[PDB]
Amino acid sequence: MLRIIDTETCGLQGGIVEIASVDVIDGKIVNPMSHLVRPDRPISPQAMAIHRITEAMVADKPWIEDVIPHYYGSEWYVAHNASFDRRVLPEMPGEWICTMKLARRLWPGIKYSNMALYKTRKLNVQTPPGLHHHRALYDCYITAALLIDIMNTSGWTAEQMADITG
Amino acid sequence: MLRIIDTETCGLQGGIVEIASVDVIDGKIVNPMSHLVRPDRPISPQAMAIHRITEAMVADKPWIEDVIPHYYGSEWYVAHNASFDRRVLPEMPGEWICTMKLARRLWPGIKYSNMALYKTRKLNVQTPPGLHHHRALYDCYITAALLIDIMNTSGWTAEQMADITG
DNA sequence: TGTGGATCCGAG
DNA sequence: GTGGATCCGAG
Ligand code: NA
Ligand code: NA
Ligand code: NA
Ligand code: NA
Repeated sequence: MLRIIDTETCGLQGGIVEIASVDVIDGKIVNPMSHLVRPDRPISPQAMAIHRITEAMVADKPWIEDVIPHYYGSEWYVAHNASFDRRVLPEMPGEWICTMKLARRLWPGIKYSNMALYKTRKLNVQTPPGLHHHRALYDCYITAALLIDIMNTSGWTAEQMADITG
Repeated sequence: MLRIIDTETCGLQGGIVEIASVDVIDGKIVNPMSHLVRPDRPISPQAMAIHRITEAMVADKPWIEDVIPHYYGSEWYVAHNASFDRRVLPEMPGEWICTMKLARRLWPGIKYSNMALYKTRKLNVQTPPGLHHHRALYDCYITAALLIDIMNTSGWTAEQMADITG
């Protein structure tokens, strides 16, 4: 089982306003999870412009400390540009896999953003009703759909994608 | 006064075989100096392919230590990619202006070799009789013409230029 | 055959 | 506030 993690934040420096994962078993996506989170800092305007999550939405939510345990249960954590989420999240009990690094080894000379790959690779996932891009669970599905494409194409195991990831 | 310095070396790591310089005063090029130099090391064939200066040509020439002192006594020093000449030469007694950096700043999206600039700017200068690109005294005239044009176009001051260079 | 330096990229 | 990849100048 590979668990894709995505996160929304107050800015590039961190503070968590949302977290989500989907799990990947037998090349299928299952077991969606997502939580709005009460951050440790103001939500930057430039951040708010992106994910559209307001102070009002998170003010009654638990802290990242409180919420993270729900995401335990996985040897492997997959994140697009995993280095970000790795930094801004608290220490996870798995090992990491970055779908950005992998897509660059897999398909050199292309464009390497979550949404760029998804279009380029002409992919189609059953997306969650009612969330736009750069939300939380949405991008997980995009990233997962992209993880599947990547495994199918290369046949890479978990532990191979971990090592490549570095 | 601005002194344009150029150098032909044994390679990218150093080892002078030619120094040369010209001075810019009121947009005119004056006081040419040039010396074939005996390098502290073999002229790699890679470098020699460029400047076409043979071992024979420099066998009975002075060391760079007997010859640099002719080039001291200026407040400013101009070289194209100053950070090369600066590195391969003895500590020079002034302030440095790099025309490569000024060009990148003045004209973005362009190519930035001493000869690319010259052609792009369609500059015309009187180059010493029977020398050649990578001939030393030859590129000093080219770079002086570049400096001159940069100065016409930006109205930058010697001090402004150094600051830019960094 | 190396340096370095800029200069874009990814993540929000 | 930044770390990872490239590309480009000088001989
Ligand atoms: Na993300
Ligand atoms: Na996102
Ligand atoms: Na030079
Ligand atoms: Na030269």
